[PDB]
Amino acid sequence: ATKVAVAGASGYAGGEILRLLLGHPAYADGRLRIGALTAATSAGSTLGEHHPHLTPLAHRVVEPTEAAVLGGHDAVFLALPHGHSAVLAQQLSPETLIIDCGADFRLTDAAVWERFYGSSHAGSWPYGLPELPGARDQLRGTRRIAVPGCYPTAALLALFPALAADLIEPAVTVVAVSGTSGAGRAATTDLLGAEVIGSARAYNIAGVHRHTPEIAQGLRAVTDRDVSVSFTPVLIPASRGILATCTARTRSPLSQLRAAYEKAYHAEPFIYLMPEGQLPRTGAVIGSNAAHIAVAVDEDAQTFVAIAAIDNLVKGTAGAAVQSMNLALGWPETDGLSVVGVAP
Amino acid sequence: ATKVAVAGASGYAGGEILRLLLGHPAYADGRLRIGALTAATSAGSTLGEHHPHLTPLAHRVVEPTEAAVLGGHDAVFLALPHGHSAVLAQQLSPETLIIDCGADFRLTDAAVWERFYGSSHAGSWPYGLPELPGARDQLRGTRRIAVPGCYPTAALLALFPALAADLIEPAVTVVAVSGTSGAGRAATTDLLGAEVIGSARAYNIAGVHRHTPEIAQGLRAVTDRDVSVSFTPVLIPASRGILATCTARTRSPLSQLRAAYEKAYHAEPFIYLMPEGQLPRTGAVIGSNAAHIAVAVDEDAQTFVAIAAIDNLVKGTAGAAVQSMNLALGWPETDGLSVVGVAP
Amino acid sequence: ATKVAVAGASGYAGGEILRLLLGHPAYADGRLRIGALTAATSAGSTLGEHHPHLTPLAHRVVEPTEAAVLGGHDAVFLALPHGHSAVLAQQLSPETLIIDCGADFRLTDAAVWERFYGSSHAGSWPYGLPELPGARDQLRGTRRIAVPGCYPTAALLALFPALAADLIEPAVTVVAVSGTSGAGRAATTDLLGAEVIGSARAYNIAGVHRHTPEIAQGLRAVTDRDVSVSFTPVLIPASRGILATCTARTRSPLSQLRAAYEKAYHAEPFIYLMPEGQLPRTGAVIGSNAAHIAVAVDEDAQTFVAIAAIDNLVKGTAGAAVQSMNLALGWPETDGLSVVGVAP
Amino acid sequence: ATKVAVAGASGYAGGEILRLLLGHPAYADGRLRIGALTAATSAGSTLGEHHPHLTPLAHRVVEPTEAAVLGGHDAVFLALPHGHSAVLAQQLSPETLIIDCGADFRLTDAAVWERFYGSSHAGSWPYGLPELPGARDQLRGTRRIAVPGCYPTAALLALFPALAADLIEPAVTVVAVSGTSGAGRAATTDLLGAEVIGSARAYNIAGVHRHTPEIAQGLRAVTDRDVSVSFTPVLIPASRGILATCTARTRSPLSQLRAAYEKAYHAEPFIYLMPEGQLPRTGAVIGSNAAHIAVAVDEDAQTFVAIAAIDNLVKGTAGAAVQSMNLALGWPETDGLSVVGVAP
Ligand SMILES: O=C(O)C1c2ccccc2Oc2ccccc21
Ligand SMILES: O=C(O)C1c2ccccc2Oc2ccccc21
Ligand SMILES: O=C(O)C1c2ccccc2Oc2ccccc21
Ligand SMILES: O=C(O)C1c2ccccc2Oc2ccccc21
Repeated sequence: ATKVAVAGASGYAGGEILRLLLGHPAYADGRLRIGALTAATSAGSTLGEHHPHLTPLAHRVVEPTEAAVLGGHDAVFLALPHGHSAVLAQQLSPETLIIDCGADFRLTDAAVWERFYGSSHAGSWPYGLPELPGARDQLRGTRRIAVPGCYPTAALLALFPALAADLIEPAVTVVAVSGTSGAGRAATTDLLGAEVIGSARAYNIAGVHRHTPEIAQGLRAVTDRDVSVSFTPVLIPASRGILATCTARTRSPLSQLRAAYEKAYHAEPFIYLMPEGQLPRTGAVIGSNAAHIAVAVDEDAQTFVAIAAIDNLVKGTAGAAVQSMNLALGWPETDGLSVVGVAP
Repeated sequence: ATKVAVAGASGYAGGEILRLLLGHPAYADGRLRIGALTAATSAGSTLGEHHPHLTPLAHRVVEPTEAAVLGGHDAVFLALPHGHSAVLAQQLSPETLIIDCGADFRLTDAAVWERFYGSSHAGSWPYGLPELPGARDQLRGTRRIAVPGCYPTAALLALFPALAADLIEPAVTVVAVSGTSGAGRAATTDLLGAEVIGSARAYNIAGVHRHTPEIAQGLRAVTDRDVSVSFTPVLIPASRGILATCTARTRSPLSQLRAAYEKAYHAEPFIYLMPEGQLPRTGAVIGSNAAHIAVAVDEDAQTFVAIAAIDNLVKGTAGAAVQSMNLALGWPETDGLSVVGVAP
Repeated sequence: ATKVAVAGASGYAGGEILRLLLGHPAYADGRLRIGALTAATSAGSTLGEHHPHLTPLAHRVVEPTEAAVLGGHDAVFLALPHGHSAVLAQQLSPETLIIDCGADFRLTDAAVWERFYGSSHAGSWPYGLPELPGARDQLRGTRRIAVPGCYPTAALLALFPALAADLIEPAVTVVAVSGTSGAGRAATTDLLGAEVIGSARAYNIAGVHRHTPEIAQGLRAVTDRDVSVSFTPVLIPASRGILATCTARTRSPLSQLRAAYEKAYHAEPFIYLMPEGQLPRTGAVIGSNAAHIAVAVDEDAQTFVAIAAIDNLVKGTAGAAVQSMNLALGWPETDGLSVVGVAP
Repeated sequence: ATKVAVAGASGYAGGEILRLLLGHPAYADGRLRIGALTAATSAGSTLGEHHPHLTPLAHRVVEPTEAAVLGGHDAVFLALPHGHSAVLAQQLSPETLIIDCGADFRLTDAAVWERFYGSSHAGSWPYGLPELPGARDQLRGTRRIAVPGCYPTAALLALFPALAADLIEPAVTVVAVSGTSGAGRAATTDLLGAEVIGSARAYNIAGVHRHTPEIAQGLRAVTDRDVSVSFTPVLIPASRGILATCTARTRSPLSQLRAAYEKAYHAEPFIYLMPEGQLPRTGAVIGSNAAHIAVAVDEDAQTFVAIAAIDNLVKGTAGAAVQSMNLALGWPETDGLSVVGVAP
């Protein structure tokens, strides 16, 4: 049996991990058990006060996020996508399966880390994006998982097959729209409903967003050419969803680009290549662990266009974490993870 | 095995029935098969062109809605919440399980039917709201189910325990907000995104809405008093969800009303009574078959207040249909029906 | 000339007052001048950092909210709809025209005030709802204005003509949906976009909302019958707008009720009575100072239904303040206040 | 006095033209009169049945769109952004001021027109984007105006100063999010509220969108180089607003690019260059004729980034039409056109 703790249970990523665990077949047959649920504030409150959608766990008392509380759990989700978990991870029993939703163990270049995060690089753990070349093998039986960022998940799935096949130039452009749950649950004026509803805005533009080097790192793993990444995130008035529009120069026939996506994804159950003449929409993947992808060539502009839609909280965060957890535990990789969206 | 057809498969209710069937344990172990998917238009198209979220069924070819196509199935969902199924249903065998999402077999008073629907009364089938007193008995082993309207589902769950215990007056007021998927998929200018987004409006007010007599009928069934119903629906800029605010005069203490709701709902798997101090929200029930209910007493106004939140497409439509299906077939009532919402 | 200060300039009400002042004909011809803009935090920031829509004032430096900063202004808007301005108002020069967006000077019953607000009653100032009987005369040349709450504005406009004519019973029910800007700009988890989008919820139900006695007070001014108010507010995923559904028992002919609304509003430029067969929508009044009102009778339920739509930030807050300011200064009452909404 | 007709009055662009005319100073002092309001359907209905926000015109009777009805007016708005006005415009006098919101007279290359629109090229009229180099000269005293498309307006304001100064490469990438009112009022299933709310999707990708050659044409006019345009539009769940993210390779320093934008826009009343450290948002420009623009350089990616926010219905359509009208008639260009957004 695997007893699971969720640190940061009261945030959006933590609530979504718990939603997926409650629906997981190992929860139903007793193999997966939900233990301590912790938060940095509001210890002593009940979970229902934070996540009224999780009624089977409503009565659970939130505990402080402390190593002692997290002891005795075979797996610990560090559900702080915008936090720094290196210090807490060091405090846990090292045989624990530690699944970090944050960034501390994602990057593999210490100088890049220090430039973008302002601290000493902690190192890296197996990246929880099983569809990326070579990634699945590193996750089988791992006791450490670095969950990818939500935007890099969409951009890498959209772009890596074309670049791996050397069919596009290695200077890529990504403009990705995101619902606001990706910002997490910390209350700020700029994330208030009145501000977000009816409005769209780019933010952290022109290379300052910390997911820029994460996209570059994933792409550099499938090519030896010099990769550059122009990444612009755009907040839109939705709660969930990322639609990444990804471009690069190309002079390759569309059919050869489509063949590269076929080769990458034909046997990947969470990656859906759109039928000819269809394009992804985030509405179709909400609540699912799926990515819907379409590709095209703008011949006049000599530009490849790849569109990818994911649910930022599922395939971009908690679904990635659970998918990687399945691989870590030797369980069927698709367990608990639907490809069917909740639409409209 | 139970071979199931879905007529009206390309509409919202039909797509949500299919989502639930795809996740149903009887589909997973082969006891339930998804057969013919039909529509009144676009026969020959594929389901993926209508429901991109249902990728496991994307290649299914939509067939014409005809009694011949629907014969040879053990169960038939008539997934036309705004259609009139009487003529088609009369062509199907009494032994075929028919689950009608439309209104034709909901009402038990022919004169009321004629007044509000302007046609001859087709009859009455067991009402697919298993939590109503006596309803579960009528559904077990039925081959006929009339699924309730979405607004009546919310209003009846909010009000029937108080009224059945004679703890409120039988003159009730319901003001219910709803997302736009309740209107179905028929394109009209009043339901365009640009019109609906950022706007709220009441419609079909002051007793002309056809769900008014349906609420009255369900409430009359739990009391011996003349029931009157003031029902105002309000369209809001959401795709799913109904939040029903329901009021009635009372002279009874809150403690007695609370006890009546506990007694009615403590063992009901889909009905969640909010802990004291918490109130329902539609976000918490989206994608689930749950209803979240809270009750209160306005002492100064001598008024009972009951709030109910449901997903209009699940507990208000397709989830009720599948729940009643489970009962009709002798399967565990909760099969395929989660109480956990997809939030935020 | 009238030099105007706005205290609380960085909140939503303060930003909307400034929007209306910038468009006011007295600003254009030099008679109205915009002076100090203050806030409790962020003094030294520029206004553009808080209200990027107010580009003509973007460079203004926010000053601390202090009596000394507000001196030398002929009119001071206390744009703190959820604050308590009695202490600051006492510090201003008493000949100043003081326009309080908060509640401290709205209520006329000290015991009611203490019950709902937990403090000693400060008194009352002329209520800034000029269409209410007797209200306009108290605002002409006043140096004090208590701006109404947003929900009472909608409910009182919907209900007072029927009650004044004694055509409905004095026990009224109000269920009002509101966009989230009415909560103000203080960051809380429950007002975050991810939480608000796609969700609706009632709050402060069963008589605990402080606008309940404000509605009762306005209605008691048009009748000597004992008034009771059941008031339920519902948050919906819009930034602006209140749609109030208001009911009461009646046995009066609809035509007599319509005549009462005609008598009240035929000469009121901001009150639009819907043509027969039309119903209000908040989308149609956004950005305008208008209220759109329809009335009906549910004969089966013996219930009067009145629907009122306003923009909560204009007719429900800042437009009420500017309308009352015009009356205070002896300026045309409609100056700077459009009846045309910004739709879709 | 200038008697104005609006053909297509019942659509979104027509309603927004009428909103602006109602607030125009020439309407207030009688120099502009609103004459015939026409549509291709529902002649005989009243305007209030189409545009409930335009209550001062609610009683106007919609007339058939015919050259006879439109004659006898000094100015005619053809408010059909997706219509083809060539045949109707050829029936009107050269001395009548015609302002076409549609595309028929925008393009200057007949072969490009035939390729993208599949019809004979009707000709070219002065392009209604007064801020483009040389455009104001062409509009003064014209009797013919082709209003720009909404996406080209945003992309050209974002990009032309950099390209005209030869500070970026002439291969540009535009990814622009838009609210749904840009689609007009024609009811289709893909534009239903339930579909659009909570979803984002790219459409008409990889060079098939008809605004691609329009962007290319406007950019070609400021440079001597071959221009290529990769343009991806993305529909988001808002009613109004376009946020264009525009990129191009560059070797020029940020200081030089910033200076070029200051030089181009410092005296342009509707173009607001964001203070350093601020970025545009569509919420800040809704209901205004303003464009908010920020520029940046991604040094690692050697990429220039320009962000532009407009209201698609004002600066992208009806505001551009009225602005160009003012120029054609010799009225102050800013008459009736505020730069202040209606936010939140
Ligand atoms: O961009 C990010 O890294 C992340 C985010 C992700 C998706 C959408 C919005 C969003 O905003 C914030 C705000 C604070 C901290 C992190 C984020
Ligand atoms: O009210 C209804 O009966 C139903 C509906 C339900 C929820 C939300 C909107 C809505 O609108 C329409 C429109 C056409 C036909 C039926 C409906
Ligand atoms: O209800 C209110 O009095 C007011 C409010 C008005 C409209 C919409 C939401 C809303 O929520 C809050 C939250 C905090 C303080 C005041 C409010
Ligand atoms: O893209 C366009 O040309 C235009 C449009 C503009 C903004 C947003 C959506 C939108 O969709 C449609 C649909 C039909 C016809 C034109 C459009």
